[PDB]
Amino acid sequence: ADCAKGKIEFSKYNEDDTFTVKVDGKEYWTSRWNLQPLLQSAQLTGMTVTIKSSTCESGSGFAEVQFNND
Amino acid sequence: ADCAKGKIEFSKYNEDDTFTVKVDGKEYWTSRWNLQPLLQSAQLTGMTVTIKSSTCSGFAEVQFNND
Amino acid sequence: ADCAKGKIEFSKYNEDDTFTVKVDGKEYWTSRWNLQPLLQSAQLTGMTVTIKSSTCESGSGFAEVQFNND
Amino acid sequence: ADCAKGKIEFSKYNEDDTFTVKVDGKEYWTSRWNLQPLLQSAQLTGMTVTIKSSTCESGSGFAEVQFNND
Amino acid sequence: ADCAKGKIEFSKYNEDDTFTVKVDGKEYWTSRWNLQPLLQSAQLTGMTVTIKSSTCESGSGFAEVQFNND
Amino acid sequence: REFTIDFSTQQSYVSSLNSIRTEISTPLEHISQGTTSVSVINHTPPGSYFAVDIRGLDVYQARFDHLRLIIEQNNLYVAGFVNTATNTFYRFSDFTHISVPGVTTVSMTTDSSYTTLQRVAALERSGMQISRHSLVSSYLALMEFSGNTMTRDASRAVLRFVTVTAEALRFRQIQREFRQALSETAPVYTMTPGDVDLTLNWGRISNVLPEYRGEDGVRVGRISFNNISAILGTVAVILNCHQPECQITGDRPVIKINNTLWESNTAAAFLNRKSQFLYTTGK
Repeated sequence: ADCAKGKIEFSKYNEDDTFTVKVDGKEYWTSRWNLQPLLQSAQLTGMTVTIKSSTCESGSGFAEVQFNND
Repeated sequence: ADCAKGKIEFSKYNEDDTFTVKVDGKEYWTSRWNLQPLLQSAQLTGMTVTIKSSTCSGFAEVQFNND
Repeated sequence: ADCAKGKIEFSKYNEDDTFTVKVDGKEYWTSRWNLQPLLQSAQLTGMTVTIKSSTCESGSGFAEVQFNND
Repeated sequence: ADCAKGKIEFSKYNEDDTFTVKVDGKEYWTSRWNLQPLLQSAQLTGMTVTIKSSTCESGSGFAEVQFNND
Repeated sequence: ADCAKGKIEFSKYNEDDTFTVKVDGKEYWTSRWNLQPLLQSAQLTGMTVTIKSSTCESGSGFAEVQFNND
Repeated sequence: REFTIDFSTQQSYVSSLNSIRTEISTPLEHISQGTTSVSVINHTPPGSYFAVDIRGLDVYQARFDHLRLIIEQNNLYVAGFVNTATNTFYRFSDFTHISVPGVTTVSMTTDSSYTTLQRVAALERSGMQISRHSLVSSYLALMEFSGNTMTRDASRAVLRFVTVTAEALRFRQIQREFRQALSETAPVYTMTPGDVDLTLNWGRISNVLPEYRGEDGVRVGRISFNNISAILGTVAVILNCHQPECQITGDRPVIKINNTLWESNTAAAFLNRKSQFLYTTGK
């Protein structure tokens, strides 16, 4: 499901080497290391990201995300 | 064959750690991890990409041109 | 705890495989290589970083940091 | 030898995971993984590169490249 | 010792996979894999870098470098 | 050409700076409102300079009036200072190409860089305080200075005077922040990290702003502008990038990304990373 769509409000590297983003008021974390710089690039450039997961409760995990420009 | 040529309309990191891009109305995916930053860079800076493959599904050859 | 918040004043990689950043007059280090491109990008783009750690003593290590555009 | 000096006219990721750049009208490929993003960023900014190789014909391989400020 | 402090005049990927930068008229190489993108990023943005090493003659190796904003 | 910068009041100070800008630069077509613009320095031959006479350190009084700054016109660098009482031009070592007729030229061993000046001055620009009082102290230090090698107090004086003349000419932000110190309250101006970063990115800003065509934002390294009022409130004069400080590497000034004008080198510097898992495990 599409859990959240919008710009990245903040990102955060976590002590367990997971990575959190806040999108449309909701926070999600990923353990996929490859997503860390990609999400940062998206955050820096104001990409619209779509967090996709089987669970969309804020604080849940994700491993699928779409990147869109304006 | 040149499967698609144009700007990246969207890109997507997938749950199986592959990476999808949409080019000229068609979606393609690659399993090569180093193409993930290369494609996202091309998408952000407006490069024309040419997806190439034996059949035109998955790809692992792509040309990058500044616009 | 939030140890330091601000732009990155400098970063430095040391011979002993630690990566120091200075934020709001205070120096901290990390040996997570994941954080080196993330922190340097944050430095060169002027992101506001929040260094987070259980304890915030000077010269201590960290592996949690939040990234904000402003 | 210094085979080609100039801006990258195109770059290409190859099926065998090598990476090709066209410089001064000639194509060169490298199997050095770390050169892939470094060359692409040079390409996007118009950075001059000098390709160095045993042979300079289009289609030659390289393992050494200088990034210039010209 | 502080060997060199200045902007990166050129960078080079070497055949042995080390990475060379020219700073303040002298060339320095590093085998530290983490430093390759960081050094190119410095060169791209004209960051002042400080090369620190036990020998400072051109052709010396280094593993310690500071990235400055000034 | 000679210009006065009169520190008597905020009015006289801003008027002085505006007159200099009008004479030495031309507004950008796309960053100009009324007579308040980002302006490009008009081309002059290398070695061209203008003189700045310092006035009004004591409000509206004809005293403390023997300090002149020599400013290279193409880049607004301070080449040195003139004691007009002794008719002596103290010239930094990186400006031997600046020749001023009619004065005794003292060629100094000290160069003008902020690295050198901060070292000799034992004073960092980030957090540096400037007041009417310390400008008077700075003036007296420069009038007492003699010899070929800058002293600590002469270096502190030059740091303060360059900030409130050349850097304020470049940056309307520094003009606005510093001018409060000239009011009757006599508060202290403290140079901020953001002020310092502006001064460190002048050349890069100068390369990017001529390309602006009303994008929703401008990003140049650590510098961000979100609208035209932020640009105008921050920047007043830029280099003519048609100068070595304009180009760092490459040949592409800007990339438009999501309606924001980026310095291309900034984007390149965070788009040059390989796959993160491969980076971190490949030690």
